[PDB]
Amino acid sequence: MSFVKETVDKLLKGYDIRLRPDFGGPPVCVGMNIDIASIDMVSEVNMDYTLTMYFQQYWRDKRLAYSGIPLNLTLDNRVADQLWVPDTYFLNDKKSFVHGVTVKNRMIRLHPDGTVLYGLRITTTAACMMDLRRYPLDEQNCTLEIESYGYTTDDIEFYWRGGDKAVTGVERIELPQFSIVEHRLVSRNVVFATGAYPRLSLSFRLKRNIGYFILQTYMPSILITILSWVSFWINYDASAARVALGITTVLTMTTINTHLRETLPKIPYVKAIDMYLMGCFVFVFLALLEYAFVNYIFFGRGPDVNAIDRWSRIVFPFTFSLFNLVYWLYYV
Amino acid sequence: MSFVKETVDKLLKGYDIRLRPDFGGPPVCVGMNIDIASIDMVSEVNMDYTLTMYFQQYWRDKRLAYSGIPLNLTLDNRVADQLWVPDTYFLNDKKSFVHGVTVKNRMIRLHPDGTVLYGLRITTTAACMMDLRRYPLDEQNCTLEIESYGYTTDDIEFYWRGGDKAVTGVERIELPQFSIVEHRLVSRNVVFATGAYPRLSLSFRLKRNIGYFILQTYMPSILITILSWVSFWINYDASAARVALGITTVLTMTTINTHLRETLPKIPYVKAIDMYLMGCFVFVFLALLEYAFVNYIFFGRGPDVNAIDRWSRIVFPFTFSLFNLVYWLYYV
Amino acid sequence: TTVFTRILDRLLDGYDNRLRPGLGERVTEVKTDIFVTSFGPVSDHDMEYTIDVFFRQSWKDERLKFKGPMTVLRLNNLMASKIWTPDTFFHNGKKSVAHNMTMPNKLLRITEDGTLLYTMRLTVRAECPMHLEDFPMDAHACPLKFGSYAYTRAEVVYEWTREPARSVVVAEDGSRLNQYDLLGQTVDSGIVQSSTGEYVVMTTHFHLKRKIGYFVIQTYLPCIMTVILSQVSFWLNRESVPARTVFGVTTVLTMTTLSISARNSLPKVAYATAMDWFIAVCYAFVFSALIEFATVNYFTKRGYAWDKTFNSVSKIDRLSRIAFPLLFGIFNLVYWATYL
Amino acid sequence: TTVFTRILDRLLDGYDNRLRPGLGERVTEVKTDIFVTSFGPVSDHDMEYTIDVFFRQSWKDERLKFKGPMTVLRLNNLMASKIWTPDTFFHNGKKSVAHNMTMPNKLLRITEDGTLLYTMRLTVRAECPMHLEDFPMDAHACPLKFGSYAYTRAEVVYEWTREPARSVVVAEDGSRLNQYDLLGQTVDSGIVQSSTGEYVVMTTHFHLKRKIGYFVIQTYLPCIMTVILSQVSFWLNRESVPARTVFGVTTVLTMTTLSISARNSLPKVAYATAMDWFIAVCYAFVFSALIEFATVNYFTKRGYAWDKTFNSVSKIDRLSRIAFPLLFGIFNLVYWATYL
Amino acid sequence: VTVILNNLLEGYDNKLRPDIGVKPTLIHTDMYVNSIGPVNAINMEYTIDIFFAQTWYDRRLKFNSTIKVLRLNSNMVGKIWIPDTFFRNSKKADAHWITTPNRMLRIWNDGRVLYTLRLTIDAECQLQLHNFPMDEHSCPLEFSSYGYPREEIVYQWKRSSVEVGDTRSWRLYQFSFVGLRNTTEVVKTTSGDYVVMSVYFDLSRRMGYFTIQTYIPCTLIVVLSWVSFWINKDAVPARTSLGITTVLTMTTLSTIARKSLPKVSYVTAMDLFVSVCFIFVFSALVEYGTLHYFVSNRIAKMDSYARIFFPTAFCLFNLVYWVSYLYL
Amino acid sequence: QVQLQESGGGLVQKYGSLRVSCAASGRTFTTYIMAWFRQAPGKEREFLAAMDQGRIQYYGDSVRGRFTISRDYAKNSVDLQLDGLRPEDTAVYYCAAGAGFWGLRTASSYHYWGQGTQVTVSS
Ligand SMILES: *[C@@H]1O[C@H](CO)[C@@H](O[C@@H]2O[C@H](CO)[C@@H](O[C@@H]3O[C@H](CO[C@H]4O[C@H](CO[C@H]5O[C@H](CO)[C@@H](O)[C@H](O)[C@@H]5O)[C@@H](O)[C@H](O[C@H]5O[C@H](CO)[C@@H](O)[C@H](O)[C@@H]5O)[C@@H]4O)[C@@H](O)[C@H](O[C@H]4O[C@H](CO)[C@@H](O)[C@H](O)[C@@H]4O[C@H]4O[C@H](CO)[C@@H](O)[C@H](O)[C@@H]4O[C@H]4O[C@H](CO)[C@@H](O)[C@H](O)[C@@H]4O)[C@@H]3O)[C@H](O)[C@H]2NC(C)=O)[C@H](O)[C@H]1NC(C)=O
Ligand SMILES: CCCCCCCC(=O)OC[C@H](COP(=O)(O)O[C@@H]1[C@H](O)[C@H](O)[C@@H](OP(=O)(O)O)[C@H](OP(=O)(O)O)[C@H]1O)OC(=O)CCCCCCC
Ligand SMILES: CCCCCCCC(=O)OC[C@H](COP(=O)(O)O[C@@H]1[C@H](O)[C@H](O)[C@@H](OP(=O)(O)O)[C@H](OP(=O)(O)O)[C@H]1O)OC(=O)CCCCCCC
Ligand SMILES: *[C@@H]1O[C@H](CO)[C@@H](O[C@@H]2O[C@H](CO)[C@@H](O)[C@H](O)[C@H]2NC(C)=O)[C@H](O)[C@H]1NC(C)=O
Ligand SMILES: *[C@@H]1O[C@H](CO)[C@@H](O)[C@H](O)[C@H]1NC(C)=O
Ligand SMILES: [Cl-]
Ligand SMILES: [Cl-]
Ligand SMILES: [Cl-]
Repeated sequence: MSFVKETVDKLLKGYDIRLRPDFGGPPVCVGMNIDIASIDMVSEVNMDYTLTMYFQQYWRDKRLAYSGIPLNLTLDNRVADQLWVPDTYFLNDKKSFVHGVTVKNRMIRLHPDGTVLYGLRITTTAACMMDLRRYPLDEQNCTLEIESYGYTTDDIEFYWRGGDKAVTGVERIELPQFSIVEHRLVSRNVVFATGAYPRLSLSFRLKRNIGYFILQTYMPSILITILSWVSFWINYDASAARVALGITTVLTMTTINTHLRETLPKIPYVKAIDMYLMGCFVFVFLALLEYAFVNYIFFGRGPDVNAIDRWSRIVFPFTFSLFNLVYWLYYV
Repeated sequence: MSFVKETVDKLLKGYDIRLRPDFGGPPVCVGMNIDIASIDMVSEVNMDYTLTMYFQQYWRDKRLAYSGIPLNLTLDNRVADQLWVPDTYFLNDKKSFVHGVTVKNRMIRLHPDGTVLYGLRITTTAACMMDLRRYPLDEQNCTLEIESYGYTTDDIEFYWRGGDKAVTGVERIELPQFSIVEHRLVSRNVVFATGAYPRLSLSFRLKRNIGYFILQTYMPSILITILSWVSFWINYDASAARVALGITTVLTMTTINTHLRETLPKIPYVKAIDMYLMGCFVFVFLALLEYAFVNYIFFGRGPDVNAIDRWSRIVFPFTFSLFNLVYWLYYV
Repeated sequence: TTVFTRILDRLLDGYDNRLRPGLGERVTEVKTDIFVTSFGPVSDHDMEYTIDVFFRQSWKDERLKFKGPMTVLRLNNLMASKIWTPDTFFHNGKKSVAHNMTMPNKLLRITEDGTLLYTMRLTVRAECPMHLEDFPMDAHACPLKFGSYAYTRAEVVYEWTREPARSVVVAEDGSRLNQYDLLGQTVDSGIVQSSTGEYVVMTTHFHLKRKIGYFVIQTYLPCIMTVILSQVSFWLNRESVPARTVFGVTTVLTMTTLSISARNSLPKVAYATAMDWFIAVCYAFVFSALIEFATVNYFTKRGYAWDKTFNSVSKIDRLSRIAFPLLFGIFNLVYWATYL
Repeated sequence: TTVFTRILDRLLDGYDNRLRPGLGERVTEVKTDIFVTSFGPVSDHDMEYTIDVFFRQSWKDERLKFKGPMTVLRLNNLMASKIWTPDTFFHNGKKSVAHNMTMPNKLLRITEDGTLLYTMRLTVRAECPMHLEDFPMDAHACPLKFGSYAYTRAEVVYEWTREPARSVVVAEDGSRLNQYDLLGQTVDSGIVQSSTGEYVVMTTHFHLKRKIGYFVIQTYLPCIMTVILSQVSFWLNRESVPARTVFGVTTVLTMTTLSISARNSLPKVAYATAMDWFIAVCYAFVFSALIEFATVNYFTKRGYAWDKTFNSVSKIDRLSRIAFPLLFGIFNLVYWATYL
Repeated sequence: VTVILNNLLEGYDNKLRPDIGVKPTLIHTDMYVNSIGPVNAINMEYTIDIFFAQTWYDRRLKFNSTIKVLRLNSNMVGKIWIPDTFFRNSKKADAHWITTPNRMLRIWNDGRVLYTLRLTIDAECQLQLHNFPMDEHSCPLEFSSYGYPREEIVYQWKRSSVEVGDTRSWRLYQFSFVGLRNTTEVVKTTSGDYVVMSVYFDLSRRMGYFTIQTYIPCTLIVVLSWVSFWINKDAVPARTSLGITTVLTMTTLSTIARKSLPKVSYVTAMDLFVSVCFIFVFSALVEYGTLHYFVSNRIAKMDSYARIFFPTAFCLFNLVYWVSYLYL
Repeated sequence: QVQLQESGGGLVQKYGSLRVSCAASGRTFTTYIMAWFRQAPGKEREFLAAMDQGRIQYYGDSVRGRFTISRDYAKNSVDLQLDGLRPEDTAVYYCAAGAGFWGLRTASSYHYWGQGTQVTVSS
């Protein structure tokens, strides 16, 4: 320990954190691999997802090179504040923090050849704008931009260390509502007014599970559209019966549709779920108008009636069945 | 700037911030003026209001007196950590923060005679207990207590700098729901177990706007109450109509209170809006017992009926109109 | 690389970051530039909007002149705290965030002439006073005002780097707007007079326009269908008192529910929005569609229906089958042409 | 004031704030005084309460003696960090806040004898376990336990400054409770045994009584008026089957809605409250009313009403009009006298 | 003691773990569960408040004296080497700083260090919500060194590893604390092999609350629809209104049940019960529709069979339901 | 009905100073922007000054440093302190108040307009 103490003490003496490695020369290549702990919540209302990961950075700093110690020195994480580390930032994050119990979740592992391994445990709320025109049968593509703030491509270079295996742990993620179809890694350059900057992009193609929405939303909407057909087997004289039965279906369809928008942002377009609820409402509304037409013909035009009922008992179950065929094939 | 650099260095050389100005002598007179930016949100649920202001303090420190330079040295806000500042705090404040973008919102402006102008931009969520007995026709009085924590009246004195004109921007405030009738500036001493401390109180007399509540609860209560009278124009033998009409209005009156009780804290007393809803529910309930009385008479007491209907077609509209007149005159 | 270390030691030696450049000698001129990475969502309840920007500031500090191999020192954001930087704050900012994940999102570049570029990544929540009188067909000019907190106009003046219209740039991909459309922005400069002196204020007004698609689906259509639904009872025989009573009663109950939940998207303003008038008129139609039946039932002498003497079709019913649909259509043309 | 600078420089010269006063000589005795500036609201969902106190502590440190012009030094709270202070913590404290606007809300006073007074302004959120069996007619004794974290009773003991009843003072105007009433408090010391040793624990039980006013208006009155509403169907003719069925159906559903909404005001505990039994009984009366009409409709031979052979008023109706109102009144007397 | 403390920290390098080039640092851990907070099934989290105690030997902290133990507050904690123990399944974890940092540090003369601190942890406890609300869970709490692999830091329990309190002041409303077990393993990551210590708390849900809110109200709606069977035939506005209003009520009741669960794609036990209850209320309205049409245009005794089968079929389902889930 | 009545002066000797005023009625313009416009004969409306709710003053280039705008929020009025007048300043001065959409310098962004106080400068 006496010799290891001397080695670490002499490295930090004269070390200049204000200057990146090879300040006047070639860019310092920074390798990044991510181990994803879990994706917590994917909010359509807030248009963001919360992600926990073990963010690790790799770079060689010849100033931090030591010999005579055949070990990889895992220094206490309080030394990270005395060393140059890349100014990596996530462009599309809203709120982020590094966990700090029982200490700050950092690691510094020096290597004899001067390499620095820098692991951070970060919970990130990243912005993910979602196109909800096929909701809930939609596939979402949420990204995570990784960029250098102050260092241009002349100063720093980012690569996914390990290639396509740089990001791990995705296969273990179990979102309650979604399913991670795949992920991919993109390395490119982004140009701003202040120069060109390297960018790493991690993106997941989320696929929404339809199972929950079938029971909660789709199935009750179908049954109510069937109960509205019960009135077609009711005598036309039962005004207080069919109208009471007919109206309640109309009110429920309005209630179901207007109580579903609460859990969603105020997007100014019709989703796939809204198109279906509107489709059922039209059949339900015409079911109530079917009796209003019969009650008008029998009494208002008294001075055929049963034909409309028999005709309704076939076309209404047929058109709605036809409606499901067009709807589901167009969306699945 | 070389001369100015020397002068500021001399002020902070040997400067002891642990000791107030004139530590062994007369109390330091601290003048306070407030430039209110906005009043964010008044919540009855949390019994608090949020306030954003340009809080400023004034005091003369002879140790910070500089000659030769005819200018008022505005220094960087990081110099406030090296100067004595009053331990001013807000007694009824729950959650306060000084804004820190792009830097911490502070100003230190030394003046050659030794005066120190020390301004903060503060957002304060202060407690304001409310008397919701006359809600929503109520005037609230939300204050802001300003006090010194450690220094008694023997070591510090608080006065409003500029008298009644020490608080500005109140006229520019436009609360969507309330209306600032006036404001008062109070200077007084408060005795605790550890001595008497100076206190400044800034109080606002907010007045609620009844316009929103008329469109939200008062008008639907009236129309539903008017709706229940339609059963007075229906033949008594129409059981399925008058009962359904009467019962529905009874439910809605209870239902309307649901969309109103959740918007307020669980206070144990009766509000002025509850008095109206209880008043409307009595009429709606009686308009239903009027039919049950008629139905029992014609059927359970058969072996005048229309008299009760016609009598109720005038008494109920007249009594409810009288009920509003008594209610509104008392509360307005 | 001790050559560049000596330069940084030389610059900060005898450097007082408590004094602005040219203190007591001239006016410090700060040239600013804004790149909107994403214009965040607009909150109607809090009357605030979120913006995510690269706040670039440029100014000349002659104390930071150097001669070296490199003309521009692309330094670390740690160096920023050791150098005088302007104390820019946002006048209407509510609660802003200066991101520092994984490091402080700041850059500092010192060209050899002494010019400094000092850009930061900020998320700003700003107050946008909204006149919700034509809601939901309303547009707002949400401002974004900033200036020196401590230094007066005589000490620090702000300026736009490029032409004012070109010194605020919005990224095409970054637009976190759900129910609004960003028409554009006007860039301006002004002056404020506080109790502490004059202050130059840089302002940017973003011209948002609310998209009406959401409210048509969720509020206007249910109100329109309820009015049509209530008028279905005009085609029912008068001898069906229970049926037409349920028709009128349920629709009035429905309208009351819509009239209450329609305010949940707005702060409790004391005036009436353009949507409130539509609900009020729809309430008038649905309420009157039951008074119309309350009048037909008053003149329904018989109780048995057609299959003796039978009731005639109400003259009120025949007219209500035309006047009520017609007036509502006329009202719709007047209402929509007024606001669109 | 160079004289008082020398005194402070002398006091902290060689002061070791890692060692409690009288280390190895005696037991550091700390006198605790609490002034509750406001007793904050009580959150049953979190089973905790808020409280805003001037947490005062006094002890004696011989290293802090002086002979100066004045007998008490009212120093800035900065001095606290350089001086040993007790490591007091709240055993049931969930998430407390030490206030900082505009400076750290602390005071430190050193008398020439060596005694220190060190008060802090805190917003303590302490756990208050509750037994909601009698809800809402229930009372609670919310505790406030505190003591040293690191120092056992052989090193740091606590005692109240004045008499235990007169060491916790609640401000006369400082009550932020809405549905509770603060019925005084009891103050007691104690000893806690743990895996590291015995610790002195100061305890304070604030006695709260829930005010029943809110729940009578929102729960008991709607339930009572629902039971009365169902019994109206006992006064209707047996021939109006749809009208009386609507009565029973509506009231049963109304009871169900009141049942669920009532539980929304409480943590989802796994036992029935007192308010639950009242809802269950009120459900039984409403349910039995529709059971009664099911019997009346069963023994209804004819489907036409009196204005031939007409139906007679059911004997079940006559007793229902007397039994049901009387039994419900009996239950109310038994239920209310049971708790009140 | 002032002399002893200055001797220890002089020449002390807290960046280096004890025996950095010699042995793995053996760390003994003890946990005292002060309380277990509410179990949030929506976010799959639970809160726990503990007194986390770690013991290890640092030869640099050996002193020869007659006092034999140094008892210190949190001031000394930052001056010496402290294990970087974090919590792997932690979403949000906090220390306590009121009125001071809730930390304790004791140093014996032989170098043994005891470091106790108070923690509030929102550990991530993945829940298989099948059999809800008759489900049971075993919530884990993992911790390990963040940067020190198994060749540098080893964790080991003690004889009294986990100690629980009264278990009555705990905020376990829907669950009951039933079990507790401690494990140890080595998990391979990109940075190396790390020794992981995991505490398992066994929690079983109490079904009483959901019976009040869901099962009882749903059952009574099933009985409510049966009332239309005893209602005399030809009362079309009576039974039809009764039939539809139960289905409408069941839809609202179905939504309320899901409000306590995340939007999972698998059918929970409660959802099956509501789905079955939705069938009975639907069957009653269909039953009257079939009877009405045939009469208006043996089968006519369908009311008599309905008064027998429906009260019995629902009972038959209850026997199967309340056995496959409650037991087996 | 909202009224923006403008007072002040109509004639002034060259080199003098004038103080036009404008009192609003029927609506509080605390949250709006109150501005001053002038329209010389045979010319378009020229923006002069405007003060927002945050007391921020915007001036036209030709009148910067001469004309000072100042609102009285309590009295719901805006006053322009004309100074250093020239014969070229002879025009009709207008008082405007509006939200400021697309504007704050555009005459089409103000909804409420005043009547127009003629000002004449003679040498
Ligand atoms: C992005 O920017 C933000 C904003 O700048 C960064 O957030 C800051 O992060 C830093 C670094 O972690 C923090 O500094 C340390 O804080 C700890 C913890 O206390 C602070 O935080 C508490 C709450 O933290 C929780 O929430 C925050 C978010 O709100 C979260 O970030 C955090 O992880 C956690 O979840 C507060 O409650 C606490 O306030 C209390 O204490 C204040 C004084 O500290 C007081 O003013 C308040 O009124 C209140 O009572 C406080 O803000 C500190 O413990 C730590 O200080 C110790 O360690 C540093 C070295 O790291 C050392 O220099 C200090 O001197 C100190 O060490 C002394 O004390 C130790 C503990 O007793 C002891 O072990 C040491 O031995 C040492 O004692 C020795 O010296 C003293 C004299 O100094 C002597 O008396 C003794 O005898 C002995 O010899 C740091 O202050 C910031 O607090 C935090 N700020 C905010 C607003 O969050 C964020 O990290 C950035 N992110 C990135 C990615 O860059
Ligand atoms: C909210 C509007 C309220 C308007 C209230 C208006 C109240 C008002 O003035 O009603 C009178 C009358 C009602 O006539 P309506 O057709 O409703 O009722 C007939 C009328 O009573 C005849 O006199 C009866 O015949 P008779 O006696 O045996 O010969 C006939 O029965 P029968 O022949 O089967 O036996 C009844 O059905 O209305 C109008 O003439 C048009 C008014 C249009 C008004 C404007 C409508 C838009
Ligand atoms: C919840 C308890 C339920 C108990 C259910 C008990 C059900 C039960 O056993 O009912 C039988 C009978 C029905 O009473 P109810 O008056 O309703 O029925 C009359 C009865 O059937 C007569 O016999 C009929 O006349 P009759 O044959 O031609 O001469 C008469 O027809 P009509 O003359 O109109 O043409 C019917 O209306 O009620 C009792 O004996 C007192 C019950 C007191 C019950 C008191 C309950 C508090
Ligand atoms: C220090 O770390 C390096 C890098 O991880 C280790 O070198 C790797 O060792 C593994 C196992 O033998 C090989 O599969 C890799 O190919 C090596 N990589 C390189 C770049 O050499 C090294 O063994 C570690 N040192 C110690 C003492 O464990
Ligand atoms: C768990 O704790 C017990 C003591 O409670 C101990 O005997 C055992 O070794 C620990 N570890 C395992 C894996 O059981
Ligand atoms: Cl938006
Ligand atoms: Cl309370
Ligand atoms: Cl729980």
